[PDB]
This record gives sequence, C-alpha cells and structure tokens, in this order.
Amino acid sequence: SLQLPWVEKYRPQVLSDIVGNKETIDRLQQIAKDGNMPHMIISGMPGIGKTTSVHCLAHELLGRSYADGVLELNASDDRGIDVVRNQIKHFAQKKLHLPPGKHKIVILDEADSMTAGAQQALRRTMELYSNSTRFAFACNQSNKIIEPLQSRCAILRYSKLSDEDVLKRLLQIIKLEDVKYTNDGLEAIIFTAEGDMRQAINNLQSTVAGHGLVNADNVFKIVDSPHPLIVKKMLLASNLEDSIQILRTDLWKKGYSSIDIVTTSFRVTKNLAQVKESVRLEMIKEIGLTHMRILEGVGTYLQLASMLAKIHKLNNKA
Amino acid sequence: QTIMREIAGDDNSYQIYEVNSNMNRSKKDLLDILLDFTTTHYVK
Amino acid sequence: ENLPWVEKYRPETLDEVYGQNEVITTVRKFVDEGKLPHLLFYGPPGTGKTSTIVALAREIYGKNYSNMVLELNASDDRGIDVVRNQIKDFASTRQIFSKGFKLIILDEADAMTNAAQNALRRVIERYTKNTRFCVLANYAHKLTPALLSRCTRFRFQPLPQEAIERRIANVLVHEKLKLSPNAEKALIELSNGDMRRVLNVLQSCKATLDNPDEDEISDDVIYECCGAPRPSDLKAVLKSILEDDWGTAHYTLNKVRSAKGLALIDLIEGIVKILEDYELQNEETRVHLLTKLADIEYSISKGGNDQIQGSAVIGAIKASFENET
Amino acid sequence: MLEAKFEEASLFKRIIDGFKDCVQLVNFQCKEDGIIAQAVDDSRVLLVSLEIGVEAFQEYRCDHPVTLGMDLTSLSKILRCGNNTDTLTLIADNTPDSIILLFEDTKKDRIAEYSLKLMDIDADFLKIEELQYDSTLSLPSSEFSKIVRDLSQLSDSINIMITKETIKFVADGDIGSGSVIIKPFVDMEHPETSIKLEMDQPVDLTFGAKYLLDIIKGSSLSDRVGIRLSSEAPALFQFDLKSGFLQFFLAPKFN
Amino acid sequence: MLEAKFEEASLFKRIIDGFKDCVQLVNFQCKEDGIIAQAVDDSRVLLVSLEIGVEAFQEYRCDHPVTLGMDLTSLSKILRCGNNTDTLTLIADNTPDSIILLFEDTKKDRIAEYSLKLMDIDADFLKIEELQYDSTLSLPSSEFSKIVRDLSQLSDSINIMITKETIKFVADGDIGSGSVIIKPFVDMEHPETSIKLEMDQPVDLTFGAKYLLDIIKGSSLSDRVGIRLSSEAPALFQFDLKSGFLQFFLAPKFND
Ligand SMILES: Nc1ncnc2c1ncn2[C@@H]1O[C@H](COP(=O)(O)OP(=O)(O)OP(O)(O)=S)[C@@H](O)[C@H]1O
Ligand SMILES: Nc1ncnc2c1ncn2[C@@H]1O[C@H](COP(=O)(O)OP(=O)(O)OP(O)(O)=S)[C@@H](O)[C@H]1O
Ligand SMILES: [Mg+2]
Ligand SMILES: [Mg+2]
Repeated sequence: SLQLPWVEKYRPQVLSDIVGNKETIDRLQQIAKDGNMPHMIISGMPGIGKTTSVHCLAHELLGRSYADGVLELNASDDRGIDVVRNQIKHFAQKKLHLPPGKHKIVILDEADSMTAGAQQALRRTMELYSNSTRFAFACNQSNKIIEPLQSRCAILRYSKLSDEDVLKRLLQIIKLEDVKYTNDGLEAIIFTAEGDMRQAINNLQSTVAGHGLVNADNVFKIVDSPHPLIVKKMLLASNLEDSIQILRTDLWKKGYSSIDIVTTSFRVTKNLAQVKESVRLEMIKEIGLTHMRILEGVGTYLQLASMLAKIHKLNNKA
Repeated sequence: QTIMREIAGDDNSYQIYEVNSNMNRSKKDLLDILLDFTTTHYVK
Repeated sequence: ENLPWVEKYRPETLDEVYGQNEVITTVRKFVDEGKLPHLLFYGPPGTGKTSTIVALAREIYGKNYSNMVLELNASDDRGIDVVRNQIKDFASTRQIFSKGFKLIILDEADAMTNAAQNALRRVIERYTKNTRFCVLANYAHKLTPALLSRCTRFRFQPLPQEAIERRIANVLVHEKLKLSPNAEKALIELSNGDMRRVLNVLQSCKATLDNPDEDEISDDVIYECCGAPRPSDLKAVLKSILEDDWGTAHYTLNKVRSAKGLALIDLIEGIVKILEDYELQNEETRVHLLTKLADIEYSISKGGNDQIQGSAVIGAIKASFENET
Repeated sequence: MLEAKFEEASLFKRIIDGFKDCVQLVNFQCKEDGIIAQAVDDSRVLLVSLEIGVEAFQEYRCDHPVTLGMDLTSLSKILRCGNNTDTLTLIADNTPDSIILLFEDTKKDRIAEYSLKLMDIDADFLKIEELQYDSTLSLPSSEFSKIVRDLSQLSDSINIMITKETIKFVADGDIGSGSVIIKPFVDMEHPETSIKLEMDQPVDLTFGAKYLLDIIKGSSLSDRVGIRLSSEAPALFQFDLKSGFLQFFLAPKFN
Repeated sequence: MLEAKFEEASLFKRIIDGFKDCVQLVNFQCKEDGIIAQAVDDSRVLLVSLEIGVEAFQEYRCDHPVTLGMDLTSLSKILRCGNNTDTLTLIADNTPDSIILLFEDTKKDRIAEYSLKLMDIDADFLKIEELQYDSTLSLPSSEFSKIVRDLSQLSDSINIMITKETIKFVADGDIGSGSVIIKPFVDMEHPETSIKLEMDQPVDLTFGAKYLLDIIKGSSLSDRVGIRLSSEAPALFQFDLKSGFLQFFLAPKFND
C-alpha cells in the first residue's frame, strides 16, 4: 500500500511544535488562547510552516466547531468573483454560536494566485462581517495581494528557518523514529534543505529508506544535484585542466544543466571561508556574469569553462 | 457615517444604503431597488 | 510496417529501458513493494522517461491500463482550467474498477504556469489516496518548489555509450542494417545521450541507401544526415589557424563555413572541444583562449558582422597559442 | 427549545409563499404566545409583519423566547419537500445554529427530518403604535387581486381613490386609462363577498404597481384583505388569519 | 436479420426515455432470444444495460445476430410521432445500413415508415462481473424519485445507508441537511406500494445527485424499482419489465 510520509506523519498538530519565528508563533499562541484573531497575511518562502501555522491556529481557536467554522479555499478550489460574492459572503453571514472571543476563520491559502477583482470584492466582505468572521491569507509572495487587502490585515512575514531550529526538530524526528545519524549526514541534510523544512524531512526519509545510516555521502546520493564537494574541488583546483575535466565529466556528461551547476557553484562559494571576502565577492561576480549569460540564452559549455578560467585566475593570482 | 450620526443624533435614525463591491452593481440588479429607496420613504 | 522506428522500438517493459538503471531498479522495487509515491521523471529529452512510465503503467495495470491511466500534456490547448477539470474528473470519479491508484501522466509540466503548478500540488495532496501522479518534465529549474516537494524526483541522465551501442546492435540486426565502426562511433558521439536522435538518424540512413539491404553506412552519411560539423573540417580550420598565414586561415575558415553551412558558434564550440583533448605547454593559453572565445560567442548571440567575429576567433586562437610558444 | 407541530404541512408552506417573493431575509422571532415574523424589503420600502397564534399548532411548547433568522429561498425549498398529509414539526435547540423541520405522517412510514442552517440577521422591531387611520376598507382578496393584476399592466403606479364611500382604482397611461369602481354593500347569501368601509377622512394615495402585485401574492390565506390607509403614515394591508394576521406595511412616496 | 414486432409501441418509447439522459450512443445487439444493449457514459461512472425478451414480441425472427447502432436523439424525435393506436415493427436487412421503423393500424390503412442511419463507432464492450449483492430492496419508482429529487436540492451527493431493518437517505449540503428514513412494510391492499428489503450486511456508501437523477428518469418504464446495494461494488437499480429488465450500474464516491 503506502507508508505515511514523515512530512505528514510528523506534522505539528499544535502551535508549540512549530519551530522557527519564535516571536510570531508565540503571539499566535497567545491569540489562539485569548481570541479576537486579527486579519492576517502570513507570507514567506515555501516550507517554513505557514499553512501548518494557519491550520493549527484555526484548530486551537475553534475546537469542535472547526468543521462548521472554517472555510478553506486553495488554488484547486474556485476563487473567482462569483465565489467571493456568493460562497464567502454566505459563510460570513452564517449564524454559528461560538465561545466568546472566538470567530469564524476564512482560510484563503495561496492568496497570491487569486485574481485582483476577487481580492477587491473580498475587501468589503471582510470589512463588513469582521464582527463574526476573520480572514487568514497565506501567500508565497506578499506583493501579489492588492494594497486594499493589505491595509485591512496584519501582514506576517515568516522568515527562513535557521540551522538551529531545523537541527532541533530533525533530532526530535530521528529520536522518535530510531534513525542512525552522523554529524556529517545531518549537516548535509541542513545544507540541502536551505531553510526548506519539508525538504529536510523528505531528504531524511529518503536517506533512511534507501541507504539506512544517514551519512553525508548517503544524503548527497538522494538529492540529484551536483555534489558540493565536487563543485568545490572544481572551483578551488590549482590546475585549470583538472577543473575542466571535472566540469566535462562529473557535471556536463552526467546531465546537470548549466543552471544547477551555477547555483551549486554560487552556494559553495558563498559558504567558502578560506578565501578572502573580496575574492569571495569577485568570484560571486563572475558566477553572476555567467548566470546572466545563461539567462540571455548563451548557456553553452564554453561559458562555464570561461567562468572556471576566471575563477582559476582569481584564485591562483591576486 | 459620523456625519450621519451627528445630523440624526442617533444611530438608528439614519439609513445609509451602501452599494459595495461585494454585490453585483449592475443595472438589471439594482436600478429598481435604488429607485424605490430614493423615491419613497423608509418604514420607521 | 510504415511506422517510425521511434514507436516501433519503444520499451514495452521495464527490462528494455537501457541506460537508466537506478531509476528502473527503484521503480521495480516500488511496484514489487506496492508503494508507488508521486513520481517526477526529469532530465534531457529522449532519456526514456515516457517509456519508463508507460512500461510501468502497463506492467501494473494489465488490460485495464486504457481506463485506469490518463496521459495528459500541459502544452496543448487546454490551459489551467481544462487541465484542472480533466485531472479532478479523472481523480474523483472512482469509476467501476478492478483495483485503484488511477495513474495520471502529465507530460511537459515545465510549461505549466506557477498558479497551475500550485493548483496541481493541491490536487495531488487532496486525491493522494486513490490517484497517483507521475508528473513529467525536462528541466527542474522551471518547476516550483511546491510541486518539487510533493513528488519523488528521479533524475534521468544521458544514456551511456554501453547502452546506446547495445540498442544499436538490437535495432541493426532486426532491421538488417550495417553500420561501419567509424559511422557507429560518429552516431554515438553525435547523439549525446539521445536515443530518439539515434532512431531518427538510423531511419534516415536506411531511406538514404540506394539498396537498403546490404549497403554499409559510412561516417559522412551520418554527419551529413544529422547536420553536424565533421571532425575533419573543424580540425582543418584549427590547423589552418594554428600553422598557416592569416590570409590562408581566413580563406580556409570562410570556405569551410560556406561549404558546410557551419555557423561560427558551432566552429568555436568544436574548436574548444578538440583543443581540450590536446595538451598545452602553458596555462595562460587555455585561460585566454576560453575567455576570448566565450566573449566572441556571447557577442555573436547578440549580433554583429560575421567577418569581424571570424577574424577575432582566428586572432584569439593565434595569440593564445603563440603565448605557449 | 421549540417544538411546534402543524396540523397540516401545507399551512406553513402557504404562509411562507405569501411573502417569499418580496423579501429574502426574515426574522422568525418566537415567544410564548406564538410566532411573530418581521421582514423588511430589500428596497427598504415595504415591511412584512406576520403573527401566528398558539391555536394554529397542534403542539407548541416554546420554553424560552428565541429568534430564528432564516433565508426565505432555502426555507421555501425545504418546505416544498413534503405532502399535504404530513405533520410539519419545527424543532430548534437552545441558541440554535440550525432549524429542524421534521416531516412526520399520520402513519409512521416516511419520517423525514430536514435541517436548515440559520443566518445572522439584525432584528429590527418595528411594530406600529396606536394609529388612527383615516380610511379602513375591506374587500374580498380575489377582487383586489384581479383588479391590480389586470390593471398594473397599464401603469407602474396605482392610485386607489376613496371618496364619499366609493372605491376607485386609478392607473393612467399614455396608451389609455383603466378605472374600476365598486361600491360597498352587504350580501346575505355570501357575506364573504361583501364590501365594507369605515372611512373617516378623505385620502388619495398612489403606490407602485409591482409592490401591490407582490402584496396580492398573499391572497391565498384569507378570503378578504384589510386595508388601512393614512395620509401621513404607511399603509397597512392586512390578511386576517384563523389565528393571526399577515399585514403588509406599504410606505408612501415622497411628496 | 430482424423482424421485431411489438404489441405496444409506447413501451419502447419509455424504454428509450430511460436511456435518453445517461448515454447518447448504444450499439444494440439483436439475438435470436431477444434484443440486448449495454453502454457506458463518457465519464465511466454509469453503466446502462437493457434486456428485451421474446415475451414482449407478437412475432420475432432474428435468426442471425445483428449489431445495431442507432442515435437515441433521432429515435426519440421519430418515436414521438408514434400514435397510441399504431403498432411498431422493426425490419433490418443483411448488414443493415438504415433501420426501418414501421407503424400499422388495425381499422384504417395508415402506414408510417421511417428511415434512420446507423453508427459505426466500433465499440461493443460488454462486461458484467457482479452477480451477488449484500442488500436487495425494492420500492415504488415514484417514491424513490421523490426522495432523490427531494435531496438533490440540498447537496450533490446522496448517501443510501442500510441499517438493521431500516433504510436511510442522507444528504448534507451548504444550505442544510436532510435525512429521509423509511421502514419496510407490506401493503395488504396491493404490493404496488409495498416496500421490501433483504438484509445480509450493513451498507454505507454515497452516490452523485446528477447520476441518480439520470437513473430515476427510467421510472416511466415501470412503477417499481429494485435497488441492489453492496459495499465496494457497483450499485444496481433495475426497472422490471415483462420480457426483461433495465438496470443501471453506478459508481459510488470516495470520502476521505
Ligand atoms: N517550523 C516547522 N516546524 C515543524 N515542522 C515544520 C516547520 N516548517 C515546516 N514544517 C513541516 O514541513 C511541512 C510544511 O508544510 P506547509 O506549512 O504546508 O508548507 P508551507 O509553509 O505552507 O509552504 P508551501 O506549502 O510551499 S506554500 C509540513 O509537513 C510541516 O510538518
Ligand atoms: N533508456 C532507453 N532504453 C530504450 N529505449 C530508449 C531509452 N531512452 C529512450 N529510448 C527510445 O528513444 C525514444 C524516446 O521516447 P520517450 O521516452 O517518449 O522520450 P522521452 O525520454 O520521454 O523524452 P521527451 O523528448 O521529453 S518525450 C523512444 O523511441 C524510446 O524507444
Ligand atoms: Mg501553503
Ligand atoms: Mg514524452
């Protein structure tokens, strides 16, 4: 059949389990405890726990009335002008008896995909029925929501999860799941996560399912991305012929497109520490020039070879 | 609304019919309603 | 019969999918175990993603495959509306079926828009219990992280020569064809991990033959059927730049480009590839050559006059390789 | 808790049908003596006041007063789900969010319960005070219904002229004019078809044709219609019921 | 190879009225023992099967099996022209290209002949697998039609629960809910309105409103409808006939 993914099997059902953004999570906990939930637009990068936060807040706020007091509208559901003018308005006008302070919650998840006219129609709906219902948006980009909607909500900008919180929750999951872990493997999981917590959990699950013990090499086998050590050796080699051979064999012939190679090189160089800050920024400038040339349309092998040549000049000389 | 409150002296006295964007502001949906509201007296 | 060799030599089972072996082994483990999560087969075109999913779908779903599998293509004239309509209608119907896990094969999902990808992620999340998706793409940098996190990514690498040559041997004996070793090597090095290109070039070479029974296919036949620079032409241009006069080098470059219909970008790339095989006494030679040729290629892409660009190529090569001497 | 049992399920259906077209949102305020309904028009012009007595129900408990705000479209839809022989039962809990309509039967075969979700409506108590209406005319409902039904096609505004104990319906247009005049009289053979008048002062008022056509949709609960017109007060079109009344409060136009 | 003669003409009109909304193309299979037909809609949710035996034929001659495709819209349009006095006669030649609809009276010489072009969709899939059902129940077609058109107004999904010695229909929607429970009884005046239920295992599964309205339009064919219910299996709604039956195979919905 199927096994429940650790992304879903270990999803926080309470607001306290959610790590990262401690101030916002604590204030949301206080709101859920007391009540009078304001209109909010929770925004940020993918995978930091926005939708989970909204659902946990709604659950804690309502309780047994969650089924008849929360209306969720994702992108799969229709959110046109007709939907806003009929379904949301009738839900707001619905008479549900809730404990004092609690209010009905209209969770409009992925509000950045909603049309502008629907957002305009939602403004009067939330302004009129705010004494019975409260709206909660969740968008990846906060600029796609119109200013009239943003002037009636408390914008929440969730930040990228730091290495400490991801490491803490990963240690929790590894401890309740009896997973053999190594420091290098966990560090690789954090590095490949890049703040995407869902990615970290998925990578841990894949590594455990495939290669058992979580070593760094095992983690770098299920990421289908250029190996950071291979890219670092390519960039930091003192012989240009070796760097060219590495780029030709381990990256170009293996099917890694120019965008992935440039992204991995940029990430490695940004994480590099033995070189000076000025050298770091100049190599980053060369990588940016190569990425620009790729975006224009010139993403051939010769551009990456010239990038390696410039980085070699910068490292060996100066 | 505040001007209405000051003019009438009471919240219940003034009757402001707000035509917001959350409804269909088309001729065949609101012309008769608005004409009847602005033509006769409110029941009070 | 009168069909292209692409469809005729399709892998009808998972045992005929050569080259990609990790993906096939993982997929066979998936079907034997019964755990079939949402799949994302991505990589260079012609690697065998559609072949893999079609073979697996047939192997699992026997005869009911026609009704239990819906094969989509987002590039068609549907858009987010009709695409979503079809997916929800296929996933929520729960038709009279022998078992379950209706499979939806969405081809060309890198052309799907951001809102469409988020909607597809939501639909995948809602109907996971009865419908399994195997979204297909060619580039992973055109897919949103929302869709990337709801599917088990399986990168496809360009097929290794050991495989391409095995399929060469398989097709050749069945179609009664003869490939000379130089011609076979040229085709293998020209496909660049593209089995579809191999089949198309082979069929064109069959049609080219005056007597397609016992006439061996030569190297020149493939290099002119595919439309690629011959190694001899690029080598002649390179040696003319390296050891001849400026006027003779210009004459050779212009003559080769005009006679073979070769653009300057292909000439630069082939010259770089050939010079990679050769060793240089100095390193500044390689650095300057690579940098100058990349700049020339970038300027060629934007536009200009081709005579000055060709002269710049010749001068850059000459200066770089006089640095080593 | 509310437990109101109708003798016939068609009674409440007819009562709802009497005003289901003019108004959409209605407050069903319920108290010990019975059910009192009050819905104002969406144009804020005409007010529908309905009162149902205790003697209209086979059983009626109403332990504590409760307000049942309901949408008339969905309520009419759920009401149309039954037969005349059914015994409709109105069931509502304490502080209800939904109203239960239990459709029983004389013999217990199809006991079908239907639930209707309530709506949040601002209740506005607008009972009239002691008013001395200058005119009080009562005629059979079928008569008035026929006159306005055939005479609203001539003009959008209807004038019911009353002077010297004479009823006259006026609606003037460019294509033509339509006037129907009936005099008060008492008939012993059928007193229900008689015309009565208790006029005090002359009044000549004009109201909309569409709203009178909406009013006469209530000409299915009573044989007669009670009209009380005042020169400086809204009109009162009352349909006397066996236990209460369905009175329409038509408002005058701007002078 | 068909000499189909019907004693009554309007019965076939109700037969095609039952077919009308569910599907638009049926390839009829005429055999020596009668006429059979099976089709599935485009969404693969509703399967319609028709069985007509020789008992509903004044005279029948179908010595060789014939595949008959015929548009039901055109047949309905032309069959609306059939009077209550005329009788239907279906005649098909060898490898038919146009089916002939014939009407003959008894007291007056009035002949009505019509021609209908066939289809060649090349689809004759006939699959039947379920021969057992956990719950078998029968009720008047008018009653079931009343219940479904009663509950389709509130929601697009109607549940048919079979709890111990009771039948329960549940439909929960946006404007409210609705629960119509009925208990079996034996009307001693006539079994035409009696409700009969066979109970082996509890049954709980939901269907679609539009599909159910598609089945219940076959209530013109017969005054009684037989409902066969079983978990994780296609439901069956038959309309009994003198020579055969018209039953519908319907796909339930997944709730999770
Ligand atoms: N801070 C966190 N603590 C614990 N689990 C987390 C945290 N952030 C994410 N997760 C987990 O990772 C997944 C994130 O799910 P969502 O919150 O729905 O993602 P998202 O933040 O809404 O971003 P999207 O879906 O790309 S718009 C869930 O399975 C969570 O259990
Ligand atoms: N690994 C393989 N083993 C055998 N045949 C292959 C393999 N990869 C590709 N082919 C053949 O090459 C062609 C590729 O067909 P497809 O799999 O449909 O293309 P694709 O790999 O899905 O990439 P596209 O361009 O996005 S459709 C077919 O004729 C296959 O028979
Ligand atoms: Mg989300
Ligand atoms: Mg394909």
